[PDB]
Amino acid sequence: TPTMQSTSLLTEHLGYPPISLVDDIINAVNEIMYKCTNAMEKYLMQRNIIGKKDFSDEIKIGTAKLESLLENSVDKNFDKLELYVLRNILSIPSDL
Amino acid sequence: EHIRFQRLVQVCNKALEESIRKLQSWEKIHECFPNYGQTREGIENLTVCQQQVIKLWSNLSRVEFDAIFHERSIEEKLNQLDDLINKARS
Repeated sequence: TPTMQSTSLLTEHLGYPPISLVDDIINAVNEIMYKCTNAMEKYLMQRNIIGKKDFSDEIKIGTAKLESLLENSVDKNFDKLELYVLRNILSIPSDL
Repeated sequence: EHIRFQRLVQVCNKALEESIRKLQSWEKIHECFPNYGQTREGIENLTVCQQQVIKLWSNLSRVEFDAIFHERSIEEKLNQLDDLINKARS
């Protein structure tokens, strides 16, 4: 269970603070998330007219709603990932 | 005997698949674009759009996560931590 002692030792072993790995992961997935919502709006806007109606409006608000849903899923799931990793992977048992 | 790097690869992959769940549901993608759905070809565009976005999500996360794991030598470091832990309990 975490202390400055165990984390400092794991830092010496890794070459970096444990949380820098989790940060890289989370920072990477958040960049990918916004690439995906950006590609979705770009794909649909290219195809914003069908028949005779112009859906340019519904597309931008609709993609903004899906991005908010992904932000919440990403936030929920990788908060769990952060906990698990720091408890079961980047951690030293009580043997010390 | 080595389990930690495998836990890491598995939960990372798990977390990624769980995060795009509500993007795989054709019902959520049908209510963010209600009118665009009712159209015949708007359906065809939406369904190909989610396929391509899910693809982009999987391929980029794949490559970027493995790059991180190599940069930080995390597999070696976690293997050595498994060895040290197993050695302590011997």
